Amino acid sequence: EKTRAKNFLIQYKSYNAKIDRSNNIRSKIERQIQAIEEGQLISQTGSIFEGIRD
Amino acid sequence: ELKYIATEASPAKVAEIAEDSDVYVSEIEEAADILAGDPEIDLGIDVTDELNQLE
Repeated sequence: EKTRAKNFLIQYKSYNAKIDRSNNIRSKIERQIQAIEEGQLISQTGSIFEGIRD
Repeated sequence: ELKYIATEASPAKVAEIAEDSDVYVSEIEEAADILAGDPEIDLGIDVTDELNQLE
């Protein structure tokens, strides 16, 4: 039933793109958490240097 | 009593209510086939040859 066979193959690789869609969205958000971790400490560093100045 | 049966088995009304049913029947059944219209999308968006290697 090679028609149906390649159709299962069509539906088979139909998921793989969707898994990759997830993985890249995960990686993108992990990177954007880190920018709030690193960014948040930089912000406070700026305020004590303001305390030194005044 | 034959008069009272013939008032309400009137062939003027038998033929009306029989024609009305048939129109609604073809209305509903064709409204089931457009309810299965999506095969035209499935057969279109996926045409993937590459799996002949996978075969």
